[PDB]
Amino acid sequence: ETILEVNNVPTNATSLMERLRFPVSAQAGKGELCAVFRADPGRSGPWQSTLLGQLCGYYTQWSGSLEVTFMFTGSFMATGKMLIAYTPPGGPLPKDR
Amino acid sequence: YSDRVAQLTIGNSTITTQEAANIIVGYGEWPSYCSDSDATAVDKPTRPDVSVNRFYTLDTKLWEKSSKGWYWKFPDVLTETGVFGQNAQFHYLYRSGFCIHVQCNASKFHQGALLVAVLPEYVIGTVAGGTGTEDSHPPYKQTQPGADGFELQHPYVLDAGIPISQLTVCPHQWINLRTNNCATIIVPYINALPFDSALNHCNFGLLVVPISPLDYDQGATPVIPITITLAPMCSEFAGLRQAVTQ
Amino acid sequence: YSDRVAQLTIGNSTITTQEAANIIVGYGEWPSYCSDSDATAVDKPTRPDVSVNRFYTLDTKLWEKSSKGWYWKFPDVLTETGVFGQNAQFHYLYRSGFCIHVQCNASKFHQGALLVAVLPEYVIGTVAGGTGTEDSHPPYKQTQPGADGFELQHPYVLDAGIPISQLTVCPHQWINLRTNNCATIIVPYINALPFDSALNHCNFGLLVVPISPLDYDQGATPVIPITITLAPMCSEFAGLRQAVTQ
Amino acid sequence: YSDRVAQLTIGNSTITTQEAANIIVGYGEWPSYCSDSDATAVDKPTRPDVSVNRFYTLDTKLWEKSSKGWYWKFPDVLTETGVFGQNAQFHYLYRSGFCIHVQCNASKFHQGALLVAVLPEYVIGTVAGGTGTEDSHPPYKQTQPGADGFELQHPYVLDAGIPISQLTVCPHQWINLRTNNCATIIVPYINALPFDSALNHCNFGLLVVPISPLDYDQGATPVIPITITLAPMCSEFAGLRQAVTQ
Amino acid sequence: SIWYQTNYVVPIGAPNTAYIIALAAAQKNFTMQLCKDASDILQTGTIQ
Amino acid sequence: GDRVADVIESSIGDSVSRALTHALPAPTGQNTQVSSHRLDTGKVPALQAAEIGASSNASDESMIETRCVLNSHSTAETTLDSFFSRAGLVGEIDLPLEGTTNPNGYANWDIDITGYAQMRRKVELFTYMRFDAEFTFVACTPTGEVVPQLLQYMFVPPGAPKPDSRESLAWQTATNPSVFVKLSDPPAQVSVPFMSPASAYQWFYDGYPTFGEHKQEKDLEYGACPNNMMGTFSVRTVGTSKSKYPLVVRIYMRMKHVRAWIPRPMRNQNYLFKANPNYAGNSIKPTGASRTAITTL
Amino acid sequence: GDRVADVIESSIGDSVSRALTHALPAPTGQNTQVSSHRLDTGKVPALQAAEIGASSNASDESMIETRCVLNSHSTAETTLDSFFSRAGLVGEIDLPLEGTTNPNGYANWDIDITGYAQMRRKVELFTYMRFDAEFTFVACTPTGEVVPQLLQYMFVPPGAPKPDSRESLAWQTATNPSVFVKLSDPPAQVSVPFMSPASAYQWFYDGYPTFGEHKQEKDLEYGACPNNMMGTFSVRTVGTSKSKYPLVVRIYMRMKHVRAWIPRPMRNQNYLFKANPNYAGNSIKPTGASRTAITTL
Amino acid sequence: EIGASSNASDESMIETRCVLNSHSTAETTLDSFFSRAGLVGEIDLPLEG
Ligand SMILES: CCCCCCCCCCCCC/C=C/[C@H](O)[C@H](N)CO
Ligand SMILES: CCCCCCCCCCCCC/C=C/[C@H](O)[C@H](N)CO
Repeated sequence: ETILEVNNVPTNATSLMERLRFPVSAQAGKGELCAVFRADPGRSGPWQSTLLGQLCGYYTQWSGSLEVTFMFTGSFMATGKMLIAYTPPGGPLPKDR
Repeated sequence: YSDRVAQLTIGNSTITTQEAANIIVGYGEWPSYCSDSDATAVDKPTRPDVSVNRFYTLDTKLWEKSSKGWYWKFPDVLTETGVFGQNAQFHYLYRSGFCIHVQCNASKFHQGALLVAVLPEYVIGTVAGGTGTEDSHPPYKQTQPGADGFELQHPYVLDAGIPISQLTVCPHQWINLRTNNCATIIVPYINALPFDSALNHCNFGLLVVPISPLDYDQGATPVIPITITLAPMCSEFAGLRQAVTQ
Repeated sequence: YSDRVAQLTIGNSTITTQEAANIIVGYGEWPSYCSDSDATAVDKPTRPDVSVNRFYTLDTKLWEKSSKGWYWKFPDVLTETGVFGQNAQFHYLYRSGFCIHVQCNASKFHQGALLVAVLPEYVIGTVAGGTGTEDSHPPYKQTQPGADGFELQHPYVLDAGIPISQLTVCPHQWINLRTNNCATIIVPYINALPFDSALNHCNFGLLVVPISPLDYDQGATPVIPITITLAPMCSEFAGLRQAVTQ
Repeated sequence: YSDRVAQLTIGNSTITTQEAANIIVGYGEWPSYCSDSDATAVDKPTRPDVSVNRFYTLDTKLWEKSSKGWYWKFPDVLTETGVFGQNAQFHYLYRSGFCIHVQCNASKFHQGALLVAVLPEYVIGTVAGGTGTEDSHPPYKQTQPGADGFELQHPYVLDAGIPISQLTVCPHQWINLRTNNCATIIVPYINALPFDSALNHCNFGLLVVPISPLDYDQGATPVIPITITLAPMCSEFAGLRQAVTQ
Repeated sequence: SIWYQTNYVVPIGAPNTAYIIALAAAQKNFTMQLCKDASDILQTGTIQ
Repeated sequence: GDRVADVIESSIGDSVSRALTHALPAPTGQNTQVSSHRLDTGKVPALQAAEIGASSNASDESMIETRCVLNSHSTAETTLDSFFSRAGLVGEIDLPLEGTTNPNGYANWDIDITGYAQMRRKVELFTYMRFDAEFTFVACTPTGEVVPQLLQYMFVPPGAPKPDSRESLAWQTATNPSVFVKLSDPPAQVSVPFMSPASAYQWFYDGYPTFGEHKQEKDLEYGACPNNMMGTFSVRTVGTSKSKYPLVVRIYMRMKHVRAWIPRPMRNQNYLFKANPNYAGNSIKPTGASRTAITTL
Repeated sequence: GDRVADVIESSIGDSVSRALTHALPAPTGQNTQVSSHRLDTGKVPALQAAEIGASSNASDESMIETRCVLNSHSTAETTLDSFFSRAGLVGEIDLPLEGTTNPNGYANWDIDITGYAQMRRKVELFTYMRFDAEFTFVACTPTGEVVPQLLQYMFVPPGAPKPDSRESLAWQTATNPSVFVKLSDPPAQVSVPFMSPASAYQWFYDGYPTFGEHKQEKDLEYGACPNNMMGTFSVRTVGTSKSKYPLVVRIYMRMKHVRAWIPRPMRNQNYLFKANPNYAGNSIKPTGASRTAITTL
Repeated sequence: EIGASSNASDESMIETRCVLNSHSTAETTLDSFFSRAGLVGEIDLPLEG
């Protein structure tokens, strides 16, 4: 496993280390969207930070299941439940949860 | 091995939890398909399995410091949702049990306790004109609220003359904020018939209601949501026709 | 026992016929479910069986004395029809064969012969600006007509440079008014993949086209309709998601 | 038995911990003495055992809310410390693996995650004059910082063109403040040679770098220190001479 | 996609905002089949 | 291979309901074994989590040093048969000489067990019930006097012709059951089988009986399951000239061979209507009595 | 019983494709048995119904008195391998000194078998084909002259960096196959495996490759299956200064280990575009020659 | 935090079918990944420069 750069912000080449993590906060609502990205490993660009992504870059064809592990780095006092959905090919970005 | 850490995988859905109570098996009886001796319809039913037998997230209420509690009527909650509801519309007969996973989490400095309960044949009554001299009946939006659910008129009386003071008879599970953060109820198909309409009749009702009020100091989180999740088990449909709704 | 009298019962559907030709088994190969050695997706597919595996009556064209012939593209014909199309929308992967029962009957004083044919991967071309100097492409309503189907631009050329003069290669069956009054074609899942989108890709195309023109004297019936009926066999769906269409 | 409670006793040193992750064995391979078939030097090496094989506390950085992360180069960290470094100076050849125990603890109302990593042959590059048109090289104090270690110029690039985005390849262990309070890495002697200079060559580099920033409210503790501890395992020295340094 | 099932809930003295780290790899039924060049070449224009 | 494995193993169509618990015999109340003191770490019966949804498993032997008790208290009185084999009032039919009510010595009563709270609440404890019945018919005058009259009770199952007259043609009773009693005779008594199309009667139908749109018109049919609507009940004079006496008929129901299924909380509010759980909204009462303070008796 | 019967018997998940017909060996053409006269009622081979959809089963032995013929004519010439193992023209790459076409000694050719009717129509007889390939590259000047030049052919699979210059950095070929030939040397020849993600190449994709709406814009992508789009083909000069000679490269494809599947009618109209079955609408031609009358030759 | 990759298999995250995977892993070996001739040097011998 290697870091999946889901946060993409080149601004300003100094805050580059922010690219390695999600912002998650106390939403004062219901089921707000947190983040979203493509599952395509060889495609640009979040998978391009992973070792799998670059090694995939040396191969035109791949096959098999993939695993994306999410680690929460809040305080121990912080709790929360979140849904994480994989939508197979076809269908657009899920407008709501 | 532990009792509070659980995982529920059905179809392509998966629910994890680390702060739970043990799973309740309804009436000490696991959901099952209909035998050839209980059934009466001669049609060969469809048992779509994975496509319809999976978790559905249908609502999320905000537990405020002064809330009366809500309810949902099954299986009217899914009738417009997913490929389960599609089968429930094109067909006349339906049969399934559910795996309800009510969930609500807060800090360790929050307090309060919910009461998750599955009350079969939850018939709803009306305030009889305030005085008792009016045989009024509830609208469709009250007996079959569906997705968003309905807020109780009065919680003490369960809007039916029956007391919530003894609701823990039928399969229940508390969500006490200082111990658990989710409840899980597995019910079988509870009916006197092997199959039913699924549109007209509602097998049971989920009653999510707080008894000990939510409370918290001037902390950094006042928005505490309760989320309802359910999953049909051993689903059967028979009597195929055109698509019919409410 | 007889050859021309047949009955086709699938699910809760039933087709009878007394004046038919023998049933064609496509490529001498009965439709089957996908093995665990051909498949590649790890998902446990839904095999809804009866609910989706049944006859569908989707269109009825009027065979006039001067008609060029029509076609339909499978399985785009059912995508909005029944509980089959529902599964085909909520899912990414689909697999099925069909049982097409084209039907058209007249008197004994009528004459004419239809040509029912199942042409796999029936890609459609355009008249290149009449002169040949335009790389135009067919609209969505021509490549995926769906329910009502599409009338041929030119029937000789099959709107693809290929000749109808040799269409009887792929599984076919004539409807000659003086002998039979219906055709029946059973095809298996014909594809290089174990599963496909069912919305984007069309496994084959049904080509109903007259070669010997319909003719009749000044009798008491000039309205002779051709009716298309089909039934999915061994249907499988995988890759569940939200409802998606054309 | 438990997974997070651990104790590490080597020689006359002992480290206790109650909130840890499991121990990482480097490349799934326990440190070992050099065989008579891998070795090439004919000298009979000294294996001082207890005196040098023990925990050393060499540095303690202050993890501020905006820090780029630090690194150390092994085994240049001990060269002036203890009776290990004495053997490493009087000798030409050296061989050992290490038991690194990075440690950092805060409250339950703190948050943040460190990334402990052991990157073999961690060669350091320079900003090429800002523009790229200067073949400058790092000073001795940057490639061989020793005791106090060195702060990264840029953390994204690992000061070598390589990305930290995929540093978790080589043996690593996270220090996430809400779960663990210490990391432990056991590496064997990682080199293409059975022995090396220990002064000139550095087998690997310890990279302690935060990815999720330290954060805390206006509590009663803003000084959160990271402390580095290491212990040579199976230490061997050969080629005795006079005392030589950097 | 990532949704909030309920909420990110915090007591009085802890941060209202936290961060999540995503790690990615392949399962064990994973294979690769055809060798291409790297999608991006890292050189402009001559080395040394 | 052949066939596919995910069909071979698949538990689709599993018929028998997997039992998490079996029933044990309990003729007597549970006996009490002797207990002694216990001062240990780890063994802790008293501590429990109500969140789970289960009742306290803590036995009295582990909460207090107990003696031996050979309990032989019978549990027979607390069975569904011996709890429901009690004849209760379920109907009162009036046949006055002249009034607002039925004045022609023919009354029709669509059979509704409810409408009498005591028999109702006892029955409303369960949601589904299946039983045979024993009906008793007590006839007299509004003063309780016994008079020489001849009644005819007739059971009119759903779809059968309802009497529209005191001398209707339906009183020929060529098929549907009817009883001919004098008021001089003791109360007529009849045994009745379980005749619902369903496996059990329902005291609660959480739904509508019809399809289509449910506007404010057809909203009163909510909660109407025809499976426990067993038809109408009719009384005659008998004809042909009008009676000479005011009459009252009281119907009593006794249940036997009872089998209730799923339990229900017990009504704490005044019943107001038949087959309808409505209640007075401004007059909401507590389930029991109340006191002045929680620290006083 | 347990479990339900309609699951036990149910043929859901039947894996093997039920074969209606098996293949028999035919090394030689079918021999002919002797025949005699036959004057019978009921046995009638000649009469058949084409409506059925089957070909005439009537054998020549039952239509005419036949002799014995030991047929030993081989059927080997008529096999997919011996029919497709014929190298045909599939590409012509031009590298002129100065023209409208590629003028820098670097051409890119997205690999498309079609664009040359003879090799196309032969291949278009089947819908699905699976095969290994043998590519040959013939290089010369537009006059056919052989000159002392050094080319570099490079195979650029889908996703690999395409050359944008005669001296592009992609010509390092650290992974993707490339060949270095002189024009002095005989034609370069390479064997190529079947590398589609599908079980076979498709000459016909009756659909769209993308989802969403298919307006008149993305309508040209109809019939585009990326499974038989195997990337691009690139040629070098080689650098760094521009060449001295005009060059032409012709690509020839030979198929081996061929396995076609479902048969297709055979093109009778002029091909007009690559990967697109369009045709001239006003110039629709008959599939063959025509005569003046059906009663004359 | 442990430092290990996810041991969670797809069979325990979703109801899965049977798949007899025969995809070869030969293409992904050090020999078949490095047996590719690449440019490593360019030597120039101009007439005058
Ligand atoms: C000779 C006359 C015999 C009459 C036989 C009547 C037997 C009827 C059995 C009782 C059926 C259940 C009673 C109905 C239930 C409740 O009253 C309401 N329907 C509640 O919705
Ligand atoms: C060293 C260079 C070797 C080049 C290798 C190329 C091999 C490609 C195999 C042929 C693939 C099928 C050809 C494509 C089909 C048709 O041209 C169109 N796609 C029709 O839509």
